[PDB]
Amino acid sequence: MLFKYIHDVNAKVEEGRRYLSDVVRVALDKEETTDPDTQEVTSTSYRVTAYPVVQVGEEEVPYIPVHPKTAEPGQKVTVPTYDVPEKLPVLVRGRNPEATGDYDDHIWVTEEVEVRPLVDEVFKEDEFEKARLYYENVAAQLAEGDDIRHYYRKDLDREAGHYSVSRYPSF
Amino acid sequence: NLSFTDQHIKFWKKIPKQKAYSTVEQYGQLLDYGRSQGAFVGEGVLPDTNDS
Repeated sequence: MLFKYIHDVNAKVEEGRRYLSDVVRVALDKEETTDPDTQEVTSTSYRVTAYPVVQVGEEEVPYIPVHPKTAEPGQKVTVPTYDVPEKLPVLVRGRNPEATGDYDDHIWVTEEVEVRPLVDEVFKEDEFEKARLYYENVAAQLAEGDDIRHYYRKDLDREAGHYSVSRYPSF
Repeated sequence: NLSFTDQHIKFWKKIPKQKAYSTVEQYGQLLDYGRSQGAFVGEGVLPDTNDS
């Protein structure tokens, strides 16, 4: 992971089905396709992703102080580690099959659902700056304090002003 | 006279004429109203954004 970013979302965002966790990780990494016969790269690409992660442990990293603070030559700080979970819980209304009356019929039950990436995009080798802009835009959208809303990319859109093709139903 | 007269000019007398104020003239167009997305959203769901 060339770039990595950890953001803490609020209760309104966590309530959604796409943000069932409380921490979001944004990453940018480079992929290489290797020739099966001999080690020789054939194609290269950059990937921008975003997953809801959960804490699994801790580790020690160098301390980087900010303006008011000052650090020792060998000062270190401990930060948590994150991983992508397989499933996350939800709370949905239900009914008790063996309710004896009118007071124990309606209840709440918990279910597990599959976790899917928030963002998954692929960029070519000669488009590093566009990938960097996309990653920065995702980070800014998360910093604004709401859900990720803009996924538009100019390269993958259909032509504009071609009335003979855009007249067909799209809903 | 074995050649044409003025009455044989048709297109030049019918095309509308507008005065020009510069060697370069500019005008703007509206290509489309939006993209081909979906419109159905759901109860309490924020709709997608769109641009012209």
